[PDB]
Amino acid sequence: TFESAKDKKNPALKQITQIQQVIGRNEENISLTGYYVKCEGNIEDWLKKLEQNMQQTLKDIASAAAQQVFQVGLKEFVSSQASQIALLGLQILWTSKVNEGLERLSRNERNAMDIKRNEIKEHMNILSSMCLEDLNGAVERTKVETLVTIQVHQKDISMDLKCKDVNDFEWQKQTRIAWKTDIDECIISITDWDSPYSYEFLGAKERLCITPLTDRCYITLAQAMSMYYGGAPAGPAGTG
Amino acid sequence: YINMVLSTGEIPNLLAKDEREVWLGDISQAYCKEKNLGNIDPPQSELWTYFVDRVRDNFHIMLCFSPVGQKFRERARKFPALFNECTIDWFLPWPE
Amino acid sequence: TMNPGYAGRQELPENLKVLFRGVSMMVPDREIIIKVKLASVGYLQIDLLAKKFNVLYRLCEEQLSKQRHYDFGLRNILSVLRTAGNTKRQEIKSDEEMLLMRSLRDMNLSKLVADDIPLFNGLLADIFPKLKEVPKKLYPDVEKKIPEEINAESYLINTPSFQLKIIQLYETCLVRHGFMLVGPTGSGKSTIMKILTEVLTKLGSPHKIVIMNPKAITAEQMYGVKSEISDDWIPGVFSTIWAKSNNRALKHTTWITCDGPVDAIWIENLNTVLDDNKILTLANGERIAMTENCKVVFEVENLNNASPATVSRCGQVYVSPTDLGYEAVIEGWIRNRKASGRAEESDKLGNILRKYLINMRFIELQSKECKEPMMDTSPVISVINILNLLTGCLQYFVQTQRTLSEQEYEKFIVYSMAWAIGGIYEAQDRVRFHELLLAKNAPIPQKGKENETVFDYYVSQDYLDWKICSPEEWVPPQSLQFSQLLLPTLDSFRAEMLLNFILTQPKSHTCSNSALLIGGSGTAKTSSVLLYCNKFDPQKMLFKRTNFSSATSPFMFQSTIEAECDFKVGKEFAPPGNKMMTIFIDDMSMPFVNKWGDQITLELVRQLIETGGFYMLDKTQRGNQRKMKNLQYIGAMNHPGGGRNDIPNRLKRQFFIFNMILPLSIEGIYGPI
Amino acid sequence: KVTNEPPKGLKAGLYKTFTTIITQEFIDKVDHSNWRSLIFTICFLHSIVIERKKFGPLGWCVPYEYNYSDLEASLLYIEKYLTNLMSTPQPNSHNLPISMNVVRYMICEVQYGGRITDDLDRELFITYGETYLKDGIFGNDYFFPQNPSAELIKYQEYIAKVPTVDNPEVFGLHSNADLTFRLKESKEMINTVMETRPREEIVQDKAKDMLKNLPPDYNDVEVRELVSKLGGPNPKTSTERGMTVPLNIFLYQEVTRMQRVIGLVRKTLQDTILAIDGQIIMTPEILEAINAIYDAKVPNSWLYDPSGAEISWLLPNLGSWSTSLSDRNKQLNDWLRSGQRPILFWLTGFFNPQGFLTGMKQEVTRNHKKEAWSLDDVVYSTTVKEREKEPAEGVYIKGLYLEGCKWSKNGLDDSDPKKIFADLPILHVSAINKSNTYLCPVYKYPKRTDKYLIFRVGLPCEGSNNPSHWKLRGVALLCSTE
Amino acid sequence: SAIYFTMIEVSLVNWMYNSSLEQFLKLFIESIDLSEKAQLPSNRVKNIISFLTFHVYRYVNRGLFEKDKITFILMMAFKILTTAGTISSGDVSLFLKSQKQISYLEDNQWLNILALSKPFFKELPDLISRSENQWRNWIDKNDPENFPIPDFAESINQEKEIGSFISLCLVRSLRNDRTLIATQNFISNVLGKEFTDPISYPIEGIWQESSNMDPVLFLLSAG
Ligand SMILES: Nc1ncnc2c1ncn2[C@@H]1O[C@H](COP(=O)(O)OP(=O)(O)OP(=O)(O)O)[C@@H](O)[C@H]1O
Ligand SMILES: Nc1ncnc2c1ncn2[C@@H]1O[C@H](COP(=O)(O)OP(=O)(O)O)[C@@H](O)[C@H]1O
Repeated sequence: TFESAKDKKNPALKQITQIQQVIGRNEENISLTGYYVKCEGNIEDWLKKLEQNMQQTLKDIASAAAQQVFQVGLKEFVSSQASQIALLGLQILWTSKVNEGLERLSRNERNAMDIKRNEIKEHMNILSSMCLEDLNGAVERTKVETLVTIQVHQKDISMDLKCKDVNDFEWQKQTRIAWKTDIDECIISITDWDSPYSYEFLGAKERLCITPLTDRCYITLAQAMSMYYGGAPAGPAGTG
Repeated sequence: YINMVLSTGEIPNLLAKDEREVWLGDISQAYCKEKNLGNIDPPQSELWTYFVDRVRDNFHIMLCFSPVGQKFRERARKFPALFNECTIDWFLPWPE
Repeated sequence: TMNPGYAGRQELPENLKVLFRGVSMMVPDREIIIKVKLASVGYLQIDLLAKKFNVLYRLCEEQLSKQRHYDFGLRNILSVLRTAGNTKRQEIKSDEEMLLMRSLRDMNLSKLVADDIPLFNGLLADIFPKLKEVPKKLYPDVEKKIPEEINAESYLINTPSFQLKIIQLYETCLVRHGFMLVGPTGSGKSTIMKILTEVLTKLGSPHKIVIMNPKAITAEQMYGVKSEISDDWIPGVFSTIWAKSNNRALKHTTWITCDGPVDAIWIENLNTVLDDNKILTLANGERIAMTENCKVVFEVENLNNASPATVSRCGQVYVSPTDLGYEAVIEGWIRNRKASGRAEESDKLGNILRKYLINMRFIELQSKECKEPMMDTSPVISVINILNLLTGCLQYFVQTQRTLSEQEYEKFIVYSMAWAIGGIYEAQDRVRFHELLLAKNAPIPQKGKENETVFDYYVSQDYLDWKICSPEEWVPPQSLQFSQLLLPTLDSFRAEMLLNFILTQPKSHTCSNSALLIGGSGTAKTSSVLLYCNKFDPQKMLFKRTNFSSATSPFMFQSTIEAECDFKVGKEFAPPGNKMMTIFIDDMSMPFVNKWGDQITLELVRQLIETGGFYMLDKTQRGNQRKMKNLQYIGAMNHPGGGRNDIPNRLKRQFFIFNMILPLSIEGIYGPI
Repeated sequence: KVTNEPPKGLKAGLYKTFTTIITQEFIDKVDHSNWRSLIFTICFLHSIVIERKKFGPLGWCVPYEYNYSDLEASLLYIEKYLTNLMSTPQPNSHNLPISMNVVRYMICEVQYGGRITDDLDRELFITYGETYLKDGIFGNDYFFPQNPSAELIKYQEYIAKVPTVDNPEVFGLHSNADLTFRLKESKEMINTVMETRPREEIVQDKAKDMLKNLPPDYNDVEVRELVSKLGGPNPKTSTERGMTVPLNIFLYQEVTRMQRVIGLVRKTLQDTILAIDGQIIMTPEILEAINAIYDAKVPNSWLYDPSGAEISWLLPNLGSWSTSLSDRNKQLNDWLRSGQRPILFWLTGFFNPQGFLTGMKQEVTRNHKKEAWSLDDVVYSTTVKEREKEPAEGVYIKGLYLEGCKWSKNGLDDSDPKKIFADLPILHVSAINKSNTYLCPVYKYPKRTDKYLIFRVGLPCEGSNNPSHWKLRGVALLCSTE
Repeated sequence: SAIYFTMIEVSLVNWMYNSSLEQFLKLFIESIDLSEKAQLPSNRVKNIISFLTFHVYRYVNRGLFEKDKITFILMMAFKILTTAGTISSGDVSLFLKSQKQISYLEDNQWLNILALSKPFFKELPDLISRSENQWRNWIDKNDPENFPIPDFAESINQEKEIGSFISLCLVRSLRNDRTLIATQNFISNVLGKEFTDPISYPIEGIWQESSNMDPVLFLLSAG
């Protein structure tokens, strides 16, 4: 959108206030901006400002989201946030809670890890019951199953996740995430390769499933980047 | 085309491009004494019958093939009327 | 995402291989996709249901019979899921597995041929064992409205097979974009489409159907191209029909019907319309969007040149011959017999026909040797043949309106069915067939029977006798070898006797009035045929001759037929063509067989015999067909087998086929001259 | 023209490795204790897994091209790891506080994880990391193969002492591996001179005497009758039937493909001899058939098609190929003509062994616990019948072959007899839920790829040797012996 | 001429094993320059056969691959013997391509019995070979060709004009395992042990061959 702010003695300058991603004819995702972008005389200036303000607004909304994920409960934040932020919140929730359960196991023999596992088991039902069968809109639709694929794989890992502590191989096997608060920043971790989130607005995209082969490839590319190379996959027709 | 000439002789719409009728009108005068319908009259389609009769009576075809190569045998197999109606007087294989 | 080695594929320099790291992606998945699709629908038993889906579809793929139109891929799966969405969306709260078994079974019932059904459901029972049976959701308005019009029409009989086929058709139309009606000829696909459109039109919501056949018009004309002379554009017929149909603010529901088997070259460019895109794209740069006002149906028989990309894109329904099959076809003919000639004829003919046909047909195939059936056939053609011969046997008494006894009919049955099953056999086979008839059949000629077979004699219409003779006739006084044209031989006389019977019958159902001899090269084919043709009356009966070579094409046959007819007899035309005309072919085997095994040549003749007419190729108009209201057909074969080619089995159903043996009497042919 | 191809020496590769990235990688340490052993571990891992391919299919299904790009890559990571770990370390308890479990996953499934196409190579390479890394830097232990000090020229003398020729037990592999290596290196060597050089006489007559020895065709009009006359899993449970039983439809499918091959061979033998003795314009394929008939290898017309139709590809013309084809038709005929179900099925003869097993699965669900058992609930297992001298659910399979141990009480194989018979492994299926076990594969051909993997067998027989000993040993239950 | 028509067919096994006759001519004319004339021309003629063979031999090996080393030496032996010894091409194919009687031996071995059974190969599979008296230890003993010589045809093995080729047909048919050390053996016999020995190209010495007008190709392998 372009809102004309009428400067004194100057023709009203059109400033950007929100961004939208449209799919189909009506279905779309709208994203507000607290930090605004104003047109100017130099095109690169307001293009760069659009970029930077988008990055910053995504950062701060994710910062508030990392808190609101655990306080409100699943359904509220899943329905309120966007698809990208909701997936991030689900992943960070699951990682933090499995960490807590593992450390309580490390203290003594405890049920806490199993109780957290059961909490995920419960989340599965309340997710799959309602928001999957009836819904309005294509982007709202695709977001839901985008979440459900990840959640089913989450549960499939959590059932057989027989690791004793965080140091274990079975736990430092997957793509974990940690939104550090002391230094406010997201960090996606692989076994020890870490990379900061890049904060590019994508909306709802149909990300695919996670087979052990896709695991293999995640591992491989993570280390290729750790070592500053380029992964050059090879194979026959149509294998992903 | 030459196989259909051997068999029927009527090329589809070659003598029938608005010319069969004039060509047959140029032959009814021989017809009136040839078939001798009491020198009274004739008909239309029978003129074409007599014309195909005449052309097949007086159109002889001599085909002369090589006995060697690759194509002769399969050509004879593709066209049955080629070897069939055509009599085979067989040129001697240059004997001694 | 470099790729290891094709045509036009090179190598990376050893300077470049150092930088890159390998990444191995070998096997894609099917189960995780199933479970995420059950999610997208909204189910709760996702993990167990995914295993159910996977194991069921894998087993149905591998251990079931191999049919070309079968498909169990991701597209079929996604269709099942997009159906199951609504099924759970209703107020239903029953167990998801009942609904799932119901959906899977009722979805996959349609395509399977008759034999795979018990295997299919016995496989279903092994995967859904706690569930025993569920009723199929029945649509009461449809099931009540069908018989009304079935009775409203005159020549319609209602059958439960018709009910089930038309309802499966209804459901597949409800679910998918377009569909095919796969099935053999004479099985009622067009009638099913017609009555379905009628039942849709009854409760409002009208429906219109358009017909087209792709391989009788050229594809460049079907879709339009750029002119090769004037550099301007020309419209394509399918695109014009599409633009005329897909307009909004209409009340129709258009069904564009392609009619004729699927060749990839023309159909594969409809991938965008038969996929989820629902968009037509042309080489002109024109795109046109599909609307719900339009459907695409293919009244194709079967898929023989189809890739999975098109097999799996659209729905399909398989109609089987058993709708009207063998004894059932006999019964339908008896129903026709009890329509007008209903004094006692149906009953009094059937009282022999039943046992004479059921308990006899299978004891002639391989019970006695019969190891030389030069034309390998299926039973139904011999049956339909004996029927069309029996109608012609009885036509005389039907004309004069006389009712005969049962013995005369027994002998007429014996005479008719001696031939049409004995016309594909040699002398030793005819004498073993003969002794079989002597052993367990109604009386054949027994007066002298002096080393003579039953085939020599015939039933006389005037009285119950078996006599045969050839009349005497010498020659005209002219001395040309052509003037000594042909002599009245016994083989010629019996050929005429067999031929005229079927050539008088006036276009009954299951009858196309078309004859076929089978003789060796130089076995009096053209002799007997021309002997018959000379007896024609050119005042009401003409004749046309044609021969076949290897490289004869649709342009050639289309051209010779168009030059023969010279008119479009469909639109009230052809005064000179108002007389009857016949087309004679010496050898339909010679035309080239394609490398696949499907000779393209006989397809034009097949369409001409089955429906009459064809689509024009005159650079002016494409979607339309010339029609032939009247034409007759006769042909000869050359002992097919080995080096000699064979005709497509699809066309065998029409021609009256029988043998033409050597005369064994060449001492008495050249005596008169 | 000069050729400078590499040798196959462990020291030679190890010494070369020690002359590629050296004297700045080895000297820039800031730690002599931990990461110095880490370098020594990875380079020893590097030189071992590369040299393992020397044996052949026993070591690697297909050849892989590991190079230093992965090695010097594996280093850049563990450096970045150790620098970031010790960046927060103000004091080292004993030279480090590392938790070396992530380095496993990386070295296992990344660097050498790119080349790996097979599934089995995944866990095989993970087992090598387990036995070599130990999951710890001991500081004081004997490599299974010595252990170093902390000096550069010491590494050179360390490499100097290494023997020239080693024994395969350094890889954990059996000593008999020397034979198969020479044989395959032998075979491929002759195969090349068999291409330096690439006739119309009595040999075509010998084939003329042959084509009247292969069995006749099975006309379907008879076979469709035969399978339909009789069929059933057990005579008491069901009457005769055709299409419904999974074993009769498998009978039909096998007779079709057998007939498809029998027709092609009889025709091409005829048209090969019907060109000289008979008359026909000579065909290039027929000429290739003549040359193949004279040599040992059968023509390509019976093995491959433009895409692929492998049927029974065996080495000799008639010694095993037509022998195997005959045996298949013989065992198929009495499996058909008499129609009874014999004991001691031959798995090799079947074209699609997997359908045989899944057919058995379906048979158990239908006949037994039917309903009680669903097809997705049945799981698979095997009990190997430990007996020589001798129905119930499952089947009796004949002709399997083991490699490298015994049936039960598996021990070290002697010098000869590398391929050993496999006793009767009766099958067993049960519904699900109603680490001492070792799992073995079953390959059809001895080529050992991802394909030809019919099923997997749990082989619990361990004693003192853990299954990883067998995993590194590369045991398997193959079917053919060639 | 027999030697040259050997190095021609090695171009057919693989591209880049291609060379002219002019290079062979320079190698041939040189070989006469190198060590041919000292005295006693007849013994120098036998110095041709000893030296000329080795010279062209080592020249082709410089461009040969590892899997092609024992190949080229095998055909050179055969092509030498296809003219003088008149070795039958049928027997050559018998050496390249190929049970009711014996019971102890394996089915894998019975294939080889029918392989060898189908001149005296079809004459001594009987009780002579089925004696099973001392040859059982022979089949068991590693290196079956050297120490425990088959006495099945002793005198035929002593003559050595063809007894080598006879023993090799026996070795390959019986034990394909040790075909290749045996391949080194008769190559060393018929052609000389100086062909079965290691070679390593001094790249300093290789530089001497390289004039300014000829380049140095390198057919390398991975690693
Ligand atoms: N709709 C049709 N009805 C009847 N016959 C047809 C029809 N379409 C094609 N044919 C037959 O196909 C013949 C032409 O064969 P066609 O040219 O298609 O062969 P092709 O597959 O193109 O191979 P080639 O190019 O080598 O001839 C026609 O003469 C005609 O007999
Ligand atoms: N590792 C892989 N994963 C998925 N697809 C692959 C991979 N390797 C190749 N492909 C597929 O192969 C197709 C083209 O490969 P082609 O095999 O190009 O190789 P070449 O040109 O060397 O014959 C592409 O569609 C690509 O998706």
